[PDB]
Amino acid sequence: NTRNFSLPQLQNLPIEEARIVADALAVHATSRQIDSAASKLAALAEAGLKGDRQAYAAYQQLLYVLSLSDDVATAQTRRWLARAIYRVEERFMPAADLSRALSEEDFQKRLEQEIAAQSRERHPMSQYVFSGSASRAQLQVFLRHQWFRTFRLYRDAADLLVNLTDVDEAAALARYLYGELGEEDEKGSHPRLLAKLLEAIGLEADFQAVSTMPEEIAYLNNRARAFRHAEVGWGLAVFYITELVVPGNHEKLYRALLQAGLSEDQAEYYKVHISLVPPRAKREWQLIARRIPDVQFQNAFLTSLSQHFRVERAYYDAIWEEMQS
Amino acid sequence: MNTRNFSLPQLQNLPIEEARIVADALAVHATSRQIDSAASKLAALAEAGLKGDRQAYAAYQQLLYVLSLSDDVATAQTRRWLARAIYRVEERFMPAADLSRALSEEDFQKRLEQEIAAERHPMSQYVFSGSASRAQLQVFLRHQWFRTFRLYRDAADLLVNLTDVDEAAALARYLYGELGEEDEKGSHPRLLAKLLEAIGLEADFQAVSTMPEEIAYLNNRARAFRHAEVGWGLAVFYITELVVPGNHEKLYRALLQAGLSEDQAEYYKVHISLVPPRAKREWQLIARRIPDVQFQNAFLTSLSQHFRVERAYYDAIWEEMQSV
Ligand SMILES: [Fe+2]
Ligand SMILES: [Fe+2]
Ligand SMILES: [K+]
Ligand SMILES: [K+]
Ligand SMILES: [Mg+2]
Repeated sequence: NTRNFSLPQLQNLPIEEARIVADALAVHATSRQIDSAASKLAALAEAGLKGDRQAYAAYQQLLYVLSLSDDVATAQTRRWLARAIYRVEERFMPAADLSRALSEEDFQKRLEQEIAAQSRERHPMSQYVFSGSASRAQLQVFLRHQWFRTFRLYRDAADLLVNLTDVDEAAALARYLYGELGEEDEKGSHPRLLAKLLEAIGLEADFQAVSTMPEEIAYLNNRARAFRHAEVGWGLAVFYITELVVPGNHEKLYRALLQAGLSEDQAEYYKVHISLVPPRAKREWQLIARRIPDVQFQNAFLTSLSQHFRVERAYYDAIWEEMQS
Repeated sequence: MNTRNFSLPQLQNLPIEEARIVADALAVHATSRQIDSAASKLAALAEAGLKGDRQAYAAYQQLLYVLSLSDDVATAQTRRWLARAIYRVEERFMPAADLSRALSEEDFQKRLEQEIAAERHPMSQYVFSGSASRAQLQVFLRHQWFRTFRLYRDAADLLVNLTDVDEAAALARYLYGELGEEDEKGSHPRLLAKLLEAIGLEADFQAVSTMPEEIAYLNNRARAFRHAEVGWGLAVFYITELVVPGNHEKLYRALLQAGLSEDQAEYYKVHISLVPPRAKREWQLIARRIPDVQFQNAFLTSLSQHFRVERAYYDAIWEEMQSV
């Protein structure tokens, strides 16, 4: 129950920057140790994003420990250090760079255009599991990685809730979280429903799971960054693409599981996501509609969307390679 | 406008040197020097105020109020960073529970009840008796607004620090109820706004308190709910929500006697539970942590400190109520 705590993960990293981060997380750490960690981390991320493959792997691993470890005693300082890395990352990302706000029509047109080109539904990994062609072993590979995406999604959504100062917008995210965490029954939380499916196909569902897939780490790192961003356009973009527009995959996966011999109860995880409302008829769309006139929101939202698609594609490509190797 | 509870406007209107240092540290481009300078000056100011300097006390509590409870999210992470520098000083001075070994679950539940027993406040007896004028009820409800209107945000900070999925689920159920279930017009802040309108008061979602004891109460409650040792936050959650049915039932009855309709007083009615606190699912948040002595000491320390700031606040409300 400390396997996903910061110190045990840092001690498994031979790099000197991991020792410096450990010092900044100590109980008696001062501003000197914390600032020293922040400077070394920023330099490491800079070197990796400029093309140093070793620095790149190291900074992504350290950002994963900083942003997603479960020892709350170190969380405030860990997120402080993560922001030093995020500032470097956002410098390197291609940016929307609009000078004036798109019209509401033009904004929605751009949104629709990008989703068509990049939807997770068109990826070989998705259609292959859609088609019913996956073996049980390949379904296990798919679902081991679905675990990492699902099991702490609600925590990222809670970070956006904390950043929504308007009481009615906070209410919208609380309704989302209530559904995600099982309404009146904790055993129906969507992490626990997925745990039930994993156990049905002979996998363990580890709530202290730590990924060793580089593309998965990058995906989870990005998702946490976006949902925590003080400019909520970043988090709303990932929330929109991953919750307001994905009831279609889960219907195709639910059907595929029932064909593979799974019961409706064991496949409940995908069933409970099947939905009927278009994205703009969802009450959460108002949070985006409200902000469309502000070009700063438009730039953050569109930049977030494109970066999400890039890391999602690399991740899904890597799962596919694992399924075919 | 509705951005006057942002941090920079408030700091600009505070004519003391520490306010300029803090404002410079909140800029997105602030350097480590600027942030560390503010943290040092705030910690020194808090220590002076805690040791009997009345001007420093008023100054640090006002700065902590701006840091911890302003609504501009652009500065929130650094604001909370600086707030912690003050919290570390405050907690040094607080009388602390000193259990050397953890109590049993049944012994711990009995011990926290003894803290509650240690209400009978003259204001509570006066209001519950039906003796208050509508002008006096206005005094009480003006301050109820400050306690209620952003309570959900403090509970959300506790949710963030509850790593177990089932414990997060319990707080999400609380937040769902607190924010109106399927209908945001029924969120508990908006239910209270309806009651305030009924009695003749405005309900301002950008309200800023000027009562020192109320500021101290809200500052403490945010600190406790945000603490990385969640014994602090679960202690105040136990008080502010799990064991308020009796108080809110008596207030509900008093407001009906004052001529409010059931609908107008819905805010209080929805808090009247049908079972005692141990029979609620939220109790498992506390029962699961009881074998941990650090949890127990933080929980008891937080209870006592919460009751100290609550009593000073209730005394000050009562003084205001008697003056009308
Ligand atoms: Fe879900
Ligand atoms: Fe409530
Ligand atoms: K910084
Ligand atoms: K925060
Ligand atoms: Mg009557």
